[PDB]
Amino acid sequence: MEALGADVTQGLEKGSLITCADNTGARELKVISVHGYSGTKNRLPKAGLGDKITVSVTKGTPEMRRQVLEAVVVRQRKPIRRPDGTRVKFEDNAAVIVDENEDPRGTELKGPIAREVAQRFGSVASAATMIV
Amino acid sequence: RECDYCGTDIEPGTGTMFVHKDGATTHFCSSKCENNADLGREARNLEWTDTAR
Amino acid sequence: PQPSRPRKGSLGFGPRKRSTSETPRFNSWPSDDGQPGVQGFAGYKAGMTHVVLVNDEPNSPREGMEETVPVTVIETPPMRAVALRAYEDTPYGQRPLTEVWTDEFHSELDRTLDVPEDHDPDAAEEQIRDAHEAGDLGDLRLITHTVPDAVPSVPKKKPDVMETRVGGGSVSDRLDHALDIVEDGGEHAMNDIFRAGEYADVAGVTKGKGTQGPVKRWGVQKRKGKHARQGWRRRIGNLGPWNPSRVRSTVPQQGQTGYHQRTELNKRLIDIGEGDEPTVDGGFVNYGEVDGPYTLVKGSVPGPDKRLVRFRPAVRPNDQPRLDPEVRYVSNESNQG
RNA sequence: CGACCGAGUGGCUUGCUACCUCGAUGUCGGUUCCCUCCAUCCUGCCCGUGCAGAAGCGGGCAAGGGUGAGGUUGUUCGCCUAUUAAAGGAGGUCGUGAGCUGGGUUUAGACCGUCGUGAGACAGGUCGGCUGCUAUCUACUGGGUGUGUAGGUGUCUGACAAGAACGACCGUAUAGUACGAGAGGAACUACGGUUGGUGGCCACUGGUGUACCGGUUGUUCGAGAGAGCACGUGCCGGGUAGCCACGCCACACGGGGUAAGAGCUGAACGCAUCUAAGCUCGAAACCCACUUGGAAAAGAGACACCGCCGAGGUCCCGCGUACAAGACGCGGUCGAUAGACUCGGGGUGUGCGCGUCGAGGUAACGAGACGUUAAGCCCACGAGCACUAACAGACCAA
RNA sequence: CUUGCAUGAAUGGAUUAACCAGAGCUUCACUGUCCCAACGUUGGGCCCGGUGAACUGUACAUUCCAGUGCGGAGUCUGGAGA
RNA sequence: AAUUCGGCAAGUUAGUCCCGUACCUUCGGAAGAAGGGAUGCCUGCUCCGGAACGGAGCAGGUCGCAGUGACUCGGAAGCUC
Ligand SMILES: [Cl-]
Ligand SMILES: [Cl-]
Ligand SMILES: [K+]
Ligand SMILES: [Mg+2]
Ligand SMILES: [Mg+2]
Ligand SMILES: [Mg+2]
Ligand SMILES: [Mg+2]
Ligand SMILES: [Mg+2]
Ligand SMILES: [Mg+2]
Ligand SMILES: [Mg+2]
Ligand SMILES: [Mg+2]
Ligand SMILES: [Mg+2]
Ligand SMILES: [Mg+2]
Ligand SMILES: [Mg+2]
Ligand SMILES: [Mg+2]
Ligand SMILES: [Mg+2]
Ligand SMILES: [Mg+2]
Ligand SMILES: [Mg+2]
Ligand SMILES: [Mg+2]
Ligand SMILES: [Mg+2]
Ligand SMILES: [Mg+2]
Ligand SMILES: [Mg+2]
Ligand SMILES: [Mg+2]
Ligand SMILES: [Mg+2]
Ligand SMILES: [Mg+2]
Ligand SMILES: [Mg+2]
Ligand SMILES: [Mg+2]
Ligand code: NA
Ligand code: NA
Ligand code: NA
Ligand code: NA
Ligand code: NA
Ligand code: NA
Ligand code: NA
Ligand code: NA
Ligand code: NA
Ligand code: NA
Ligand code: NA
Ligand code: NA
Ligand code: NA
Ligand code: NA
Ligand code: NA
Ligand code: NA
Repeated sequence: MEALGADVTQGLEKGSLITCADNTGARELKVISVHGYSGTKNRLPKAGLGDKITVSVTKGTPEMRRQVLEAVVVRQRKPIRRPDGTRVKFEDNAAVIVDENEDPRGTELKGPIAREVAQRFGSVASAATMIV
Repeated sequence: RECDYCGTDIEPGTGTMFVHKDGATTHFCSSKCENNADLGREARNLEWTDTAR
Repeated sequence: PQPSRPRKGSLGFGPRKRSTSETPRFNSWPSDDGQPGVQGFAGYKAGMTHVVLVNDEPNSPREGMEETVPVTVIETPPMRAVALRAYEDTPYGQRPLTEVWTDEFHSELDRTLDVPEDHDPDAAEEQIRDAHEAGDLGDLRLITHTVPDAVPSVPKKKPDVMETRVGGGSVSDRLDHALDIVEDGGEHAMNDIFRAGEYADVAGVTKGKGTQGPVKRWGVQKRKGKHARQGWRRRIGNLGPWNPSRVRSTVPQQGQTGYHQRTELNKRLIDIGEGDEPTVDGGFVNYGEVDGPYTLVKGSVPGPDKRLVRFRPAVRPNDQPRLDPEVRYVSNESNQG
């Protein structure tokens, strides 16, 4: 993929429960896999900011629940490093549901976003309320 | 830059930037300031703080 | 079905034993390209800080922008090429033929060497040119030593001797070039060899850590779960199969870790200068105050503070040189905090 | 794609045999850690196609590297999910219990079903049910003391030895191009990043930090002040140095020779023919390149200087860039090696005492608030500084 | 649901509130069980003075790679290394 | 909880007072179900009682990140055999 323009310490694992920052109808999401990743023996597969993950819907509307969909990580508690040395961290862990073409499934995003996510998913960013 | 807590100057190539739920932003100079804030304390009430001084 | 997995550690840096010479010894030299010249210099590790630079990389989407980069500070005072040694080509490899010395020696060179009181700088030189005429001349290298006395932060006054190769134009021309550097008094500086912005190979003897176990030494796992509570916490499962009925040297065991020689490639030189611009408030921890001939190396360097580190022009650079990077800020903040 | 029939190779399954062990070679499955095989799953390079392209299908060379995470089940096996370049198989006493685990098989207790007159049985199920030992030898990982080469100091050489020190992926430009009715849809090359592996480092972020400073509960020292105990910090808050990873730095290209394969010249055989002689190319594979070890390489090495009555060394003393003993490195008054003192640079968070305020209370009394006071206390770092201690001095040696 | 290889009525059948260091499964909370390990504390370990056993011992013994042999060899055979 | 046969080991919760409390049930119980709030010190007081160096409350003031401040001190709910 295109370079993020920042270093990321993955703060999420396979099985992690995170926040779905949108209005698709899904509230809580569970990470199942990370696109393009292949780890090593005994290592629990990891995900972080700017990564595209496969997810299952834990909470939300009856229809959205149990559905296996794709998503993009937008915010994470573990710190990341900007090119100027400064560290940046968020209040929670969140991702936005997305389709085959990387276009947000919902109509609106809930909460802030990392400027770095724009360099990868412009159509997701071009729906952002706040880009920090 | 200047620490949004103690007020001293943040040495370049140093510090952290916490992003709040609403999208607000707080640049910290050191862990000490981060931790005092987490206790619910306010820089103006601490004598060692430039803000307070 | 037992998943596949790469082995613990590398078999290429052994045997993992204590280094014989604390002073590193390069086993490779650059190619003879441009003009003649010495292919290496040395200094003493001081400590680290950070700097702000303008993006030099023409292929970066950020070129021209600010960028924070970590730097290891190294004091690089002038050294002295005290002699010119020549090698001859024989059916058994290269062998030392003869050496050419001087009269001007440092006041404390006698703390290590038995300084020459009677020498013949001509007979030796003659022998070298005769051999060159014969087409048996191998290569040309200068015997160099540092001046620890110049660096106050370093306790030792007793110099560090090392043989550095000289390469360049024609054998004849660099033979002459060498002779000149020596005759003077051998005095030379980092400027004469390196320019800010080039890539160098830094060698050194790492920080010793005495005896250590397999987990640390080889990077093997700790016992997991229930196994970690039985009587074994940091010991590998087995020393090998039933047959072969012997312990193979490839299995991870305990021993000496650190204090080995390593040669780290493609280290970029950020700035060669003098004075006290890079010194830290309160002094570098466990080292002291820097004020004089120094060198700013990108990233880390093998070894602890005070240890002798050697420079050599990168023998296998991955990129092209981008000279004199624009430095906008050198942190002087205290390293205590 | 491929029946029938025919000829084989392996030694993973199963069966047969009864050679070895019954004065015992500890079970299955798993785990950890090391080496290997090729009948190749991916990755390199090739050939054919019912090969337009793109995606395939089949075949050749090839064992460098890789081949991962999970849900049921003790399971091996196998079924299932989401990822992936791919998530290949097999050997090492079905590798591995003087390494671990103990869920299954297969002790003694008990239940159910079937069988039995009954004790009891079952190649049926089920709950419970123990893991001994101070390493003599050999083997390897690391550390020393001697002898050989036959005075010492410093610098090297390189027979050999180890390496995966690197493997792989995504993206951009090429290009919505070549190809194609259209749908769809590449490549050489150049760039940016990710992942797995590897070596080192701590400016930055993070952890620790029973150094340190502060708050506060219970109790004892009459109160106050200042302190002890409460597991080897009572608890709570912050945390320097160092050590660390979750942090940061570095890890080719290119040559040489080949395999499969593509060809040149070319004969036996006037022609043809990549081959028989000769030659041009051509694999992640081989050799070099690069990193690490390496004068005990018995052909036991080379050079320069000092010295053979004196060069150099051990002991001693102050210390660590070093360290389990030993070893290693540095300084020793021709001195800044350690300590004291003073600065500087740091950690806490405003000392005791006094003064004012203080809800109230006749008063006594009074939790607490402001000031004095970036105060008080503290430091595993640096500088200054010979004040103190590196003194006296012993021995070996051509 | 059920055709029960081979359930069934005091060889007791069905069933059940309360009780349980009894067998199986699920959720919230929690966490170094794990990802993936780090630093620290106390007692040992290591060096020194004193005290001072036992297990085991046909012999020889610096081994490695193959082979052979009663088909699972430090000792036989050929090499290699030392 | 991704660990493992299995959450084994460790951890979590915790004292007291007020509010409040499901299915089922042999009507006893289930039940501390669950869930929610409070908690120190200083000042002056009210009520019960003969009184306590007994107990229950009120008003105002006031410090800390934290008032069962250490210690002491349950993790909870459901299904089946
Ligand atoms: Cl996955
Ligand atoms: Cl284990
Ligand atoms: K037997
Ligand atoms: Mg596993
Ligand atoms: Mg045990
Ligand atoms: Mg620091
Ligand atoms: Mg800082
Ligand atoms: Mg045995
Ligand atoms: Mg083959
Ligand atoms: Mg192999
Ligand atoms: Mg076995
Ligand atoms: Mg195996
Ligand atoms: Mg064994
Ligand atoms: Mg055993
Ligand atoms: Mg044992
Ligand atoms: Mg069992
Ligand atoms: Mg069982
Ligand atoms: Mg059982
Ligand atoms: Mg002899
Ligand atoms: Mg104590
Ligand atoms: Mg009856
Ligand atoms: Mg599980
Ligand atoms: Mg598992
Ligand atoms: Mg338990
Ligand atoms: Mg009364
Ligand atoms: Mg408590
Ligand atoms: Mg059952
Ligand atoms: Na034990
Ligand atoms: Na134990
Ligand atoms: Na065994
Ligand atoms: Na056969
Ligand atoms: Na026997
Ligand atoms: Na086993
Ligand atoms: Na291979
Ligand atoms: Na399985
Ligand atoms: Na066996
Ligand atoms: Na076993
Ligand atoms: Na056992
Ligand atoms: Na080649
Ligand atoms: Na020798
Ligand atoms: Na019956
Ligand atoms: Na009982
Ligand atoms: Na722990």
